[PDB]
Order: sequence, then structure tokens, then C-alpha cells
Amino acid sequence: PDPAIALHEAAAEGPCHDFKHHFDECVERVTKAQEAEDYDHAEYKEDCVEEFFHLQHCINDNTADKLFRVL
Amino acid sequence: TDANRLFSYFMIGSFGMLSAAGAKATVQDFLSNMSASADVLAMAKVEVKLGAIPLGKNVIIKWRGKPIFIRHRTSEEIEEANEVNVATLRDPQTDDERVQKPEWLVMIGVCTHLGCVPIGEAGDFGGWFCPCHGSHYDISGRIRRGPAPLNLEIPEYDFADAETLVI
Amino acid sequence: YMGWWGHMGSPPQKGIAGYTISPFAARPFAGVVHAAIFNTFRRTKNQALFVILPVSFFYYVWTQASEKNEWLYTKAGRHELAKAL
Amino acid sequence: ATTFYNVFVKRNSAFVATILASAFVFDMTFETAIDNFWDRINAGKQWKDIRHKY
Amino acid sequence: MTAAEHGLHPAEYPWPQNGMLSTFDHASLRRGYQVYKEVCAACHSLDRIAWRNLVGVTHTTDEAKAFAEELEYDDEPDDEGNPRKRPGKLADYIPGPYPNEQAARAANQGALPPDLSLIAKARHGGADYIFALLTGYPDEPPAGVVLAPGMNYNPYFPGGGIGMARTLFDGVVEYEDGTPATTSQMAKDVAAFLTWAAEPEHDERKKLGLKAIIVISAMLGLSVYIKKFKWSPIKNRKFIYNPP
Amino acid sequence: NPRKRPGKLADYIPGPYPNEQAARAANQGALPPDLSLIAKARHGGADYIFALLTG
Amino acid sequence: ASITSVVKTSELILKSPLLSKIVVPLAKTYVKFSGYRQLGFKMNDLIIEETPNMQLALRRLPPTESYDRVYRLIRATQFSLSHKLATGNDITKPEEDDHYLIPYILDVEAEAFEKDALDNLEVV
Amino acid sequence: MALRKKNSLLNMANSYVLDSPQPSNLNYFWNFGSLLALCLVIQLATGITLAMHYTSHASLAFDSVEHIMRDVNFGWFIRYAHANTASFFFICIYAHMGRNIYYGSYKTPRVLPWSIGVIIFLLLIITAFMGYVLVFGQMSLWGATVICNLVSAIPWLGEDIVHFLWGGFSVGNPTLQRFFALHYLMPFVLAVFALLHLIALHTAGSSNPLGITSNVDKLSMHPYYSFKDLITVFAFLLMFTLFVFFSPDKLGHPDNYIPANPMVTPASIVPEWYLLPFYAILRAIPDKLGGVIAMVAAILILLILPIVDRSIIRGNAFKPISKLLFGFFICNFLLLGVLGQVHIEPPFIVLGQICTIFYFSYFLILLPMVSTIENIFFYIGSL
Amino acid sequence: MHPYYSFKDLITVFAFLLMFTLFVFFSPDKLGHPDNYIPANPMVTPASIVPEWYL
Ligand code: HEC
Ligand code: HEM
Ligand code: HEM
Ligand SMILES: CCCCCCCCCCCCO[C@@H]1O[C@H](CO)[C@@H](O[C@H]2O[C@H](CO)[C@@H](O)[C@H](O)[C@H]2O)[C@H](O)[C@H]1O
Ligand SMILES: CCCCCCCCCCCCO[C@@H]1O[C@H](CO)[C@@H](O[C@H]2O[C@H](CO)[C@@H](O)[C@H](O)[C@H]2O)[C@H](O)[C@H]1O
Ligand code: FES
Repeated sequence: PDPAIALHEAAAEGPCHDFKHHFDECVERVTKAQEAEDYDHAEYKEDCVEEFFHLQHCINDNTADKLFRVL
Repeated sequence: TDANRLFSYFMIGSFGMLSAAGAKATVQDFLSNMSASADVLAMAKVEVKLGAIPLGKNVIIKWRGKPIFIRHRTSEEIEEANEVNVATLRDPQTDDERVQKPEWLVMIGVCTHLGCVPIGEAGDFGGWFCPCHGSHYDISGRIRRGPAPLNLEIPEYDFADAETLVI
Repeated sequence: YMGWWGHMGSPPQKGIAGYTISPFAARPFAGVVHAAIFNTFRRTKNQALFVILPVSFFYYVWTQASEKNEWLYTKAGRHELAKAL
Repeated sequence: ATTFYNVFVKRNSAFVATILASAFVFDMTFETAIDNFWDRINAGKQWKDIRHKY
Repeated sequence: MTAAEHGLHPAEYPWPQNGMLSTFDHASLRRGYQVYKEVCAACHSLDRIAWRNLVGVTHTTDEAKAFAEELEYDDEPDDEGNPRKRPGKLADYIPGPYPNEQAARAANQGALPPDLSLIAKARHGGADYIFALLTGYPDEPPAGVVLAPGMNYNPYFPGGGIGMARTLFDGVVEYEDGTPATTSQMAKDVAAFLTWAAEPEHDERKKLGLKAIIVISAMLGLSVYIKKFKWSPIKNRKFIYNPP
Repeated sequence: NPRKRPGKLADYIPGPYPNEQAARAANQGALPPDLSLIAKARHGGADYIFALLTG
Repeated sequence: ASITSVVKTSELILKSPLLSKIVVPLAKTYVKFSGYRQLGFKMNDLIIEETPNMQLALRRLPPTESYDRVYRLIRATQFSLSHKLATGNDITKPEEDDHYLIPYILDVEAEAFEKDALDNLEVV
Repeated sequence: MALRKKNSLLNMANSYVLDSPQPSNLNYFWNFGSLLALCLVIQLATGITLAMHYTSHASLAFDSVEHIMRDVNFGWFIRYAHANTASFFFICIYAHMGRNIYYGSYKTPRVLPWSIGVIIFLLLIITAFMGYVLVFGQMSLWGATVICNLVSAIPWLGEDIVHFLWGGFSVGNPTLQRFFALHYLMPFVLAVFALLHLIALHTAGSSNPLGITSNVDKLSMHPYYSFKDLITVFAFLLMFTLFVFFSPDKLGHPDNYIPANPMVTPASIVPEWYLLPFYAILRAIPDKLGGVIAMVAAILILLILPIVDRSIIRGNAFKPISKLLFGFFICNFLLLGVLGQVHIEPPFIVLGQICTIFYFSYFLILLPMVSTIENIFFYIGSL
Repeated sequence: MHPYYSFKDLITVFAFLLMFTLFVFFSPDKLGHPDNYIPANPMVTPASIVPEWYL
């Protein structure tokens, strides 16, 4: 299996845990907000792209070198 | 002292030496841009099979724009060509000078007069006939009759294998 | 305003004696270590402010501008961005 | 040192001949040296290192 | 601009070719060609690469001739001026999957897959961007992202919605050298191969650069000695002034 | 897929043959030259064309 | 700018008690940081000389002053190319920084400016 | 009499490169002139060589550049050398101009070489702009489009002039073929003006870092400055080598490896880095014509330095306040460069306007005031 | 040189421009070879290959 799958999971639970939590919280809020009616006629619809970017940037910092070492 | 001067001339000399070696490298690498580029060198050297070609047939391979006649000559064809006394030939050559292998007449298939492509098997010497001004080539592709001055040019060709020639 | 050798346009020179020695007689790198350390330090110290002050000021301006710009284009900076445009 | 100066340096014609001959030697030997060094630092990576499989 | 509009910046991966003195790994180049040929070439051309370009980089003369000879190319018309085909030669360019842009877009829901011959130079990031993009499709788009139809979420792509779906999955290729073909491994190999395709002079260029660095450095050192030697009578000059 | 359109003023007058090979096949090996520059490409110009056609 | 201008403006400042109280200390510090004294120059050695007026003023210097100026310029050029500073007696002390050239250039300019005025006179 | 002096042709070379009397104290910033001559020689050699392999037709241009990279022997080197030396040419020219401004090289009696120099700088900009179009990648096309459309601002005839420049109704084949011909020409014109500014300079000779006469103490150009120039030549060649062989694309834009497409507009259309400060000045003025005028004025205002510098002393070596002002001017010019490539977004819009005001106020207000006050401080301070 | 040879040069400039005009406008191809209006063909050899007249 893809070595990246395990490395990414390890980095998310470990050095990038704070970022993982923020992304998780964001998704919870957005999904709940989409569930509520008259969401389609709202002015501002929040995404979680920012939080996702912060998490992925972090995972990449902790993984890039490790991954290429096992290829 | 001589040692004192010699040291400073060693430094000057080393500098002149590296400047000479650097200039040579620079000039050689830079000017090489004018030598045939990789795409041009790829368009030279056409390789052709010989297994496909039956006896008593003439192929036409394009090579550097020009057509190449490749005939797989039979025994009796070779004989016919080796007969004509070299003496009576505008361009005096025997087949042995033309071919490096008697069974493979390889020629540049443009007529030596003005530059039409001779229609093969036709003629009066039953080789090739240029329809343009009526010049007749032989089975060696030697000029026999008509305005053409020379025999049909031979490219530079080698048999890499016995079944493939490169031109 | 410039002549040529022999008539360069100097006021008359008198009373200066100049002396020097051959390149072959001299050590070209005499005092190089002292120069490289102490002379360079002196020259650099005396010019340092003229580089530090403008560089540090304009780097600070840039840093503030780029950080604000970055913040305006986040979620948090939505409202301030709306006003700014 | 006198001898060396007198033979290779004193006459500029001889000095330039020595410089050019040295440049020729340098060029040939430096080429060989770099080729070997390049092949060692990039060992197992180059076509010449995997060519034998094919 | 929002970070999403820019696209996430790829990590810096330690490529074999990173390094002033480092060539490509040619075994990785060969494996990357096999990924190109079996996966990417369905939608992407490599039009600037000829079969002869593979020779002595990834393949022998015979292997590359065999690849060329399996294809048919347009010949010159026959003697009646009718169209003809011929087998490929080493001089021929690798043929693309589509005859024109219109056909390419029709097969890809309107999107045009770019030619990949310069893609490593035509994108910020180079090999890192190609690797990040191919391996960076999340299973689910971040909550709140609305993808246009026929778009796939990929954070590395500017705007996030790319018309190319994920294509590398564990074992889509069976490498001929026995290497486990994981998503990561295939992305690494194909990114290396595409980097080579963009800059095939890379290995020679860096070796010539090493020679230049050495010679130029020596010349610089000597030029300092010679300048100081020549200038010393001026630097050392002394004066005595007796006012007239 | 390929398509045809009707001609416009910007279009060039189309020739009778698709390629040289077709042209030669229809003319017993000879290739009839393009006539756009023929008056400048022959000594004689108009006089040569007139003399040839009537001679 | 003309030396005349500079000298007149300076004299306006030196007259005003308030102005001199604030300007003279600044000017002295400026001169200290300028650092021309550390190459053995006097202030007037720095004035641009490639002008008809300045060439005429320099020709009117007494021979002694002229020979000494040549030596200061040569000496400063040697410090500049060597990246050294003057030491000891080569440093110009504040009391040696005399305006040897200012009176000559002021006379040359006085005539030049009077000539310009008189070239524009209108008989009344 | 020595042949080098007697023969009129040899004597011209002699006067410029051998017996030429130089100040004995030129520092390393006097070496940019010979570096600029070196860049000009490299650009001529590599440029003429590229012309032997390049095709100016829009259908073939981009591919001819790929053929140079891929098939021509050492084509990659010649192309990278040409593209990187264009950047080095601007680094050296900014250094040479910065030297000239700091040391007062524009003052009498050197107003003429300085004024011809300003035209050399305009010719270099035009040369480099046209050469960049020749690649016919995305940045080539879209840069040509936006820069050539600035001419539309000329009142009454502007649109007509643009169509005349393009040879059609947009940037296309006619534009590319004329840019090739002019790009080949302009370096020769540039060499003539470079020669003219040296002949103009020869009447006064080189200035020197102290700002005083060097007529008292001259050195022959050779061997002293010949050997001192070799140091910076080799330092330059080391920088050249690092870019050309190890990072050949660092100074470029990846979008120029995508073929020109008039339909797709690139994310951000920016000039090459060396034109960025002038682009920031243009953006600062909201009016189209206003912005063009400001941008041209930013270069032509160099012509007034001889007037607005009121100092009785040449150059900044001994002027602490002028040295501070010059430092701020230079750093502001670099910040304008950076602002030329940011997005038109807050807060960079206002910052660009403030930096543009600072740029012009240096010439129009600050240098005239500071140079006036320093005159008074030198006089009072040395009494 | 000026004004004497400036004005004497104008005479031959205008004489030259008259000769120029007669060739360029009335006989533009008199000094050329008609074969240069046939596109280069490496196969067909022209009847006679000569340099331009001045060589
Ligand atoms: C069946 C379709 C398909 C396959 C398989 C495919 N691609 Fe693509 N690819 C596309 C399309 C469509 C685009 C254009 C996407 C867009 O612009 O929205 C694209 C875009 C790209 C881009 C550029 C994205 C950008 O920045 O513009 C790269 C790099 C890329 N592909 C590489 C690959 C590689 C490497 C492979 C396989 C090893 C691959 N592709 C497989 C359809 C494909
Ligand atoms: C001051 C001198 C010159 C400068 C500053 C200059 C600048 C440039 C620049 C910036 C480019 C774009 C390079 C790229 O990114 O690929 C270029 C391309 C080109 N230049 Fe020049 N150039 C100069 C002299 C010349 C000369 C004398 C020629 C002679 C023909 C020439 C021929 C070319 C050609 C053919 C190209 C297009 C091929 C390519 O991009 O490399 N240049 N030039
Ligand atoms: C192709 C571009 C150029 C070349 C090859 C060039 C070359 C030179 C050279 C060799 C010198 C004498 C040595 C030196 O001081 O460095 C010089 C001096 C000078 N140049 Fe340039 N130059 C160029 C562009 C410019 C520009 C753009 C300007 C002005 C805007 C300029 C203004 C001057 C001035 C004023 C001097 C005299 C400086 C002094 O010695 O005090 N030059 N140039
Ligand atoms: C003023 C000049 C006077 C006349 C001088 C004539 C110079 C013109 C000759 C061009 C010579 C090129 O000759 C050829 O050069 C290239 C380098 O360029 C060499 O090529 C060699 O080094 C290069 C890099 O430098 C590698 O890419 C290559 O794999 C290797 O074989 C060939 O081994 C040599 O055969
Ligand atoms: C820098 C590139 C190298 C090539 C040199 C440039 C070529 C064109 C330069 C010629 C232009 C005329 O340039 C002019 O020539 C004459 C003699 O040559 C010089 O005259 C100078 O030297 C000679 C002797 O060396 C003296 O008689 C004269 O008193 C002095 O002024 C001028 O100072 C110079 O301005
Ligand atoms: S052309 Fe062949 S016979 Fe005249």
C-alpha cells in the first residue's frame, strides 16, 4: 500500500493535531449550517478551504522528506 | 633572484593557460551550434529492409528528398550489364564499380540530364527511360542513349546486415 | 577640462617627491590579513547606518503591507476587505 | 630556476608556446578527471549504469 | 487574492536531481515513461519528444525503434497521389491521442488536457507541482466547496476545481523492474520523467557548469593576485612634500 | 470532425489537383507549372506565352 | 549654486542671533560627520573647479597656496585609492581649515555678475 | 614617435583603451561600464547566433525556440545565456546609473555623456521589450498587448498609431516579424550611442569617488584598469555560470513556456522584473494618459539632475545628508519594483501612490533643498 | 566640403535617382534572372547556373 497513507495519518494525529482540530470544527459548523433551511438564500456561505490548506501545508512539512525516503 | 621573477610568471602563465583553455572550450562549444542539429542528423541515414523486395523488382525509397531506386537484380540482369565494353560509355564504369553487391543496384533515381525521374523497366537498354528528353539508362543504370551526360548517381550506402542497407 | 600627457591641465606642481618600488620587489599581499579584518571593519562600521536605516525602514513598510494584504483576503478579513474596496 | 626561466619564460615566444601546450594538456586531463568524478557522485543513476539490464 | 485562488503551494520534495552535482535517476525516468505511456497518454500528448530522444536516456536504440515501428505515420502520397501510411522511425515524434483541440475537448467534458512536454517548466513548482497535483486529490472536498459539474477538487490547482480526475491508483501499472507501483511511486516517477522531457539537457548542463565553476573560480583567484601584483607600485607610493 | 464551407473573397483560387503526384499522373509524368508567376519565370514573358500557345 | 549665493545666505544666518544659535552647532557637526578632514582636505578643496569662473579663481591663487592645494589633492587621492584615512599631522585640524579660495572666487563672480547686469542696462 | 600614437586608426584605440589618462582612485563601482560592454558583446554574439535558428513567423516562432533548446548543439546554452544576460545587463545598468547619481557624474562638465546615457537606457528598455515578445509564449503576447495599448492614450491619433505598430488589429504575425527586425537592429543603435557617450566623456575624463580633479594624478587605463576590470569580469562570469548552468529559469516566468493564446488571459500580466518600477509608477496615476506620462517622465526626469542638484561639491562622498536621502531614494525604487508585481489590491494601491510621490519629490523638492542646505553647512561649519 | 561639394553631390544624387526610377518603376526585372521566380527545387537543375552580373 501507498506509504503516504500512513505517513499522512501519523502527521495529522501528531505534529499537526491543532490544525486537524480546526479543520474538524470547521467541517462540523459548515455541514450543520447547510442542514439548516434558507441556507441557499444566505449572503455568506462559509467553506473550510482555509483550514484545509493550513492542515495540508502542515502535513506536507512533516512528511515530504519521509515519503521520498521510502520510494 | 630568478626564483622571485619565476613565481610571478607562474601566476601570469597559469592565468594565461586557463584563459586559453577556457577560450578554446567556449569557442568550440559555441560554434558547434552551426554544425547539423539533431533533427537534421536524424533525417540522414535511411535504413531499408531487403527481405520484402522480390527478384526482378525495383523499389523507390525517399532519402534527402531525392528518390532512391533499389533493384533486386536477377542473375541474367547482372550478366546483361557486365557485357557492354566499358570503352563505349559516356560515363565509363562497370557494374562492379557501381554496386558493392551485384544483387543490389542502389541509385539516386533522378536523371543526370536535367532531373526528371526515369520510368523503370522501360528504355531501349531495358533499365530506365527518362521521358523528358529520352535518355536511356541500363540495368547498371548507366547512360547509353540520350542527352544525359552521366550514369545515375550512386548514394553512399552500406550493408549493415545482409537484409538491411543504410543509405 | 582634460588635456593629455605632458599638458594634463594640472596647476604647476613643485616640491612633491614621489617614491615607489617595483612590483617584483614588493609583497603584493603584505598586510592583507590586517586589511581584511581591521580595515574592512572600520570602513563598514562608518557606512553601516546609511544602509541599515533605509533598508530596515522599507522592509518594515513592506512587511506591514504584505501582512495586511494577506489578512484582508482571509475569512477573518472579509469585512475589512469589503470596506477597503 | 635560472634554467627554467631561461628556457620557458625569458622569450615570450617560448612562454606563449609553453602556456598553449599546458592549456592543451589541462583541457584533456581535466576532461577525463571531471568525467570520472561526475560518474562517481552520480553512481547507479546514469543510463550507462542501468544499460546492462537492456 | 485568496489562497484558494492561488492554489496550495506544493512541498519541496528531495528529488534525486536536486543538487548542483546530481543527475536524474534514469531508472526512475524509464519507469516514469511507462506511467506516461499507460496512463497519461490516453489524454495527454508529448509532442516535442521524438523516439530518438529516449535512446541512451531511458531505452536502447532497439527498444525505441520497436516502439516507433508499432505505429503508423502518414507517408508521402503514392504515385497516383493517394494517401499512404508507413511504420514509425526514430525521427518521428511521439503521436498524441487526439487529432485536434476540438476532439480533445469533446473527450474531456470541454477541458483541454495540455501537452506535457514543457509542463514541468510551464508551472510554478515544476516536479513538485506535478507530484503534489497527482497525489493531492482528497477523498472528499472540504465542506462548503461547490464544484462545477465535471470538476474534481484538488487544492494544488488554482481555484480548486480541476477537469482532470484522479488517475493514479495502487497498481494501475505493473513496472517492468519489479518496483511496487503505489500512487506515490508512480507520481514520483512520472514527475521525474516529465521534468526530463521539459529539460533534456539537464544532466549535461550541470556537468558543464561544474567545469565552468572550477575554471572561473581559479581564474578569479589568479586575477586577484595579478591585479594586486600590478597595482602594488601605486598602492605603495609615498610622498615627501617640501612647500616651495 | 472535418467540415467544408463556401468560398470567400479572401480564399485563393483552388488548383485542379490535390498534390504533385496526382498532377503528374494526369499528365503522363509531366507537372504543369503553377501559372501565377509564369510570365516572370520565363524569358520572353507575355511574348513567350503567346508564341508557345500559338506555335 | 554660486559661491556668492552661499556666502550671502550664510551671512544672513550668522547675523540673526536665533538662527546662528541653532544653525552654527548643526553646521559644525555636519562638517565633523562629513569626514573630509580625515583625508587631509580643506573645505575649499572640494569645490567644483570645472567652470570658467573657478578656473580663473584658481589661476589667481598665490603660488604657495596653489602648490599646497596640489599636494593636498594628490595626498587625498593616494588615501582614497589605498582605502586609508589620514593620521597625525595629515588630518586637517579645524584651525587649518581656512577659506583660502573663497575671496578669489567671490571677486571673479562679482565681476561676472556685474557684467551680466550692465549688459542689461537701460538708459533712462 | 610610437606607432600607436602616429597611426590615426591605432591612435583612436590607444586614446580609449591604453594611454587614456584615468584617475588613480577609481573604486570597483567604476567597473560597471566594462561589464555593460561585456553584456553588449555577449548579447550580440548570442543574439546573432539565435537569429540563425529562430523563425519570426507566428506559426513557427515558439517552436523554433523549442528547437533551439532541444536540437541545436549547445542551443540551450546560447538561449539561456541570451535570456539571463538580458537580466544582467539591467543589473549592471542600474548599478552604473546608481554610481553616476551618487558620485555626481551628471554634473558639469559631464552633462552631455549623462544625457546621452539616458537615451541609451531608453533604447535598452525597448530592445529588451521587443526581444521578450519574440518567444511568443503567453507572457510575450499579453505583455505586448498591454504595453502596446498604452500608445492608445496618445490623444486623437493613439488608436491609429497602435494599429500601425501592430500591422493589424491585434498582436499577431505582422507584429512579431517587425519586432524581430527591430530587435536585431536596436542593439546596433545602442552600441552607437554607447560609443557617443564615451566620446562625449573623453573631453572631461572620468570623474572619481572624491569628486575633485584628477588632472593632478593620472594613471594609464592599461595596465591598471585592464587588470582591475578582469576581477569583475570573472566575478560576473561566476554569477552568469550559476544562473545559466544551475538555475537557468529562476529569473523567468513559467507562463512563457505556454504558447501564446489570444483567448486565454494569464492570471497576472507583468513585465520582466527590470521594468517593474516603471509599471508601479504607471499604476499609481488613475488616468490612462496621466499614467503613461508619469511613466515616461520617471525616466526623462533624470535629465534635470544637472539643474536640481544645487551643490557646490560634486558627489556624495562627503555629504552625510545627501547620502541618507540617496539611500531612501534607492530603497524606494526597489519597493516600487516589488509593487509592480503585486496584485492591484489593498493596501498596495495607496502604498504605490506614496512611493511614486517620493520618487518624483526626490528630483523636484528634496535634492534641491538638501543640496542648498548642505552648501550652507559646509561654509558655516568650516568657518 | 560644404557648400561646394554638398551641392555638387546633389547633381549626381538626382542623376542616380533618375536611373533608379527607370529601373525600379519601368523595368524592375531587367537585371534579374527569370529562374529566380521558380521556387528552389533540389531535383531540377537550371539550364545555366551563373552568379549575378557583378560577380
Ligand atoms: C482521461 C483524462 C486524463 C488522464 C488519464 C490524465 N489527465 Fe492530466 N489532465 C486532464 C484534463 C482534462 C486536464 C485539464 C484540467 C483542467 O484544466 O481543468 C489535465 C491537466 C493536467 C495538468 C495541468 C494542470 C494544470 O496546472 O493546468 C498536468 C500536469 C496533468 N494533467 C498531468 C497528468 C499526468 C502526469 C497524468 C497521468 C500520469 C495525467 N495527467 C492523466 C485529463 C487527464
Ligand atoms: C542589448 C542587446 C539585447 C538584449 C537586452 C536582448 C534581450 C532579449 C530578450 C530579453 C529576449 C527574450 C529572451 C527569452 O526569454 O527567451 C531576447 C530574445 C531574442 N533575441 Fe535578443 N537581446 C539583445 C540583442 C540581440 C541581438 C543583437 C540579436 C540579433 C538578432 C538578438 C536576437 C534575439 C532572438 C532571435 C531572440 C528570440 C529567441 C529567444 O527567445 O531566445 N538579440 N532578446
Ligand atoms: C550600453 C550601456 C552602457 C555602456 C556600455 C556604458 C559604458 C561606459 C563606460 C565604459 C564608461 C567609462 C567607465 C565607467 O565609468 O564605468 C561609462 C561612463 C559613463 N556612463 Fe556609461 N555606459 C552605458 C550606459 C550608460 C547609461 C544608461 C548612463 C546614464 C544614464 C551612462 C552614463 C555614463 C556616465 C555619466 C559616465 C561617466 C561616469 C564617470 O566616469 O564619472 N552610461 N559608461
Ligand atoms: C575562431 C575559430 C577558429 C576555428 C575553430 C573551429 C571550432 C569549430 C569546431 C566545432 C567543434 C565541435 O566538436 C565537438 O564539440 C563537442 C563540444 O562542442 C564535443 O562534445 C563533447 O562535449 C560535449 C560538451 O562540451 C558533450 O555534450 C558531448 O557529449 C561530448 O562528446 C565533441 O567531442 C566534439 O567533437
Ligand atoms: C572604447 C572602445 C575602443 C575604441 C575607441 C573608440 C573608437 C572611436 C574613438 C575616436 C573618436 C575620436 O576620439 C578622439 O581621438 C583623439 C585621437 O585618437 C583623442 O586625442 C587625444 O589623444 C591624442 C594622442 O593619444 C592627442 O593628440 C590629443 O591631444 C588627445 O586629446 C581625443 O581625446 C579623442 O576624443
Ligand atoms: S531530363 Fe532526363 S532526359 Fe533530359
